[PDB]
Amino acid sequence: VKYVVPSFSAGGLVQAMVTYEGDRNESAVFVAIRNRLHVLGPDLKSVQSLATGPAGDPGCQTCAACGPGPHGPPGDTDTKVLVLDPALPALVSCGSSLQGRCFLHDLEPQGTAVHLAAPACLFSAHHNRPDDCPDCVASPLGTRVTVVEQGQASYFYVASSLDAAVAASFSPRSVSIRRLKADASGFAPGFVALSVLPKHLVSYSIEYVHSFHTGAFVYFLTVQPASVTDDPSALHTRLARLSATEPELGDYRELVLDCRFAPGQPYPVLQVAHSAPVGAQLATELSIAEGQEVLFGVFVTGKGVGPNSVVCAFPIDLLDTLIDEGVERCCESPVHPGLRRGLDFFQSPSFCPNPPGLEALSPNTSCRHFPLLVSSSFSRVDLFNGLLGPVQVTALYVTRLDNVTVAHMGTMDGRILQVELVRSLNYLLYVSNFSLGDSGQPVQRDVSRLGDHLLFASGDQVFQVPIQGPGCRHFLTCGRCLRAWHFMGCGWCGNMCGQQKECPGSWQQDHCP
Ligand SMILES: *[C@@H]1O[C@H](CO)[C@@H](O[C@@H]2O[C@H](CO)[C@@H](O[C@@H]3O[C@H](CO)[C@@H](O)[C@H](O[C@@H]4O[C@H](CO)[C@@H](O)[C@H](O)[C@@H]4O)[C@@H]3O)[C@H](O)[C@H]2NC(C)=O)[C@H](O)[C@H]1NC(C)=O
Repeated sequence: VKYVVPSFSAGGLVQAMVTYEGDRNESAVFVAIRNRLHVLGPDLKSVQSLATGPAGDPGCQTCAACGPGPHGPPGDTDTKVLVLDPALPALVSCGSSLQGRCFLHDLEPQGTAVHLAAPACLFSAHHNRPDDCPDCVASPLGTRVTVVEQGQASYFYVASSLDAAVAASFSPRSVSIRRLKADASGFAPGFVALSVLPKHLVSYSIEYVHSFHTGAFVYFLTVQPASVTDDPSALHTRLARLSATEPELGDYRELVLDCRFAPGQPYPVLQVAHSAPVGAQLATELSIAEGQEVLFGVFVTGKGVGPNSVVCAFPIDLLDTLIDEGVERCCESPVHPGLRRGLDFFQSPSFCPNPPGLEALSPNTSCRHFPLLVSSSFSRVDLFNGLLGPVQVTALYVTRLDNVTVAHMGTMDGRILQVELVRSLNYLLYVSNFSLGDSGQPVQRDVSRLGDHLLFASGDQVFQVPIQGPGCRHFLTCGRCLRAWHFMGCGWCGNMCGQQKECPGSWQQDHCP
């Protein structure tokens, strides 16, 4: 386990981290702690900082941008969302405080780094009501945001966990699609939204693990109760799919995802997820085409035999097909009976093809025009055949590198494992292990890329790790050098391990003296 020194100490537990790489070779890391946002340059040294709380503090620089104070309740600001809007380009931050409002921070050139212009408060006074708040975006219970450009407008696809206390007034809703106004004063009213019905808010809640935009859709991954009339600890994982091309939630779709250890045993609870295009080797094994986008998920049982963690692969094109087939099953032809529409937490029960709460489909109305849950689940089996054993995976980032696909897995004890993503039987193919300093705190869920390094947080620090694993020069004998994976371009120079270019006449990968 190669020791990795921290690159940045945040002064507090890192709540959120996202990166930016611009067109002009400018880049940045945005790192959020309670009450503070940090901007780092490409060398991961700080260029700027901003006070994001506490609310009703004169020193709160985001709060101050909402105009003459104060704004309440007073309280600490925990950062729930950090997202880039590349169209501007601008960072958007949204906090636990101040009704979940967001702030807009224009990116300005600063050498190879970036600096943020003074914050715009995305909350207009005369525009938000306790019963209707287009600018109430984030929930202290947690929020995922994906930004999609449609023509010359930026839309914010927002999922926010709810309960009764958060929804009472100025509620953020469950799923929404909000247009950011060009004058930076807020989001456009009239946005569309689904949320957990007040009657269900009492006992039913939804966690949002991940969100991403690929092809014509925005996808959210969720953990929630298997059923609305069921123990709120019988949890499972769902994929929610929304149109990325129209700002509408009529055809919102969910699909239950089922990963199992099957040498089988279900691992119903999603811990962390990442999607990425796969290399040719894994593509062949999954029967898809090289470079196809695959959604990878780390699952746990959520509570004897079996690994602590499994990793399942769900190719995006197959998920979309399963969903399309689910729609036809609900809405086509003669529908088979007893097929539920579902999403009872968002809408009234009904059976396909009827609209929520109804027993007939009227001729002026379309079955597909209402949200539905796909009737059968998508089941996959652990790519790693239980080989992660007792390891508790807390973070995941997948990178394609020619034919090879690598998983970079963060652990509960502060390690990174890099493993080739293949269907494994008897052993895992480790590229490299890292330790992140030696607090051994958990690796935080959210992993960012910067150039050819990945950034991971644990505790109050950010670390960088090479995507390709350690340089060839770290292999000190010929056998070791030649044991290195293909993709690294390591070859023995005679007394030295290097790339071809360091010993053009002797570089070889073939055998040892
Ligand atoms: C990166 O990180 C991984 C830590 O999770 C680590 O993986 C573990 O490595 C250890 C040491 O090799 C593995 O322990 C072996 O497991 C199998 C069990 O069948 C055995 O081959 C093996 O042989 C022996 O076990 C004997 C007991 O019968 C023991 O006395 C000997 O000492 C001998 O080791 C070990 O039991 C462990 O299973 C691996 N775990 C997992 C979850 O994969 C990697 O080594 C490390 N990789 C790199 C490239 O750095």
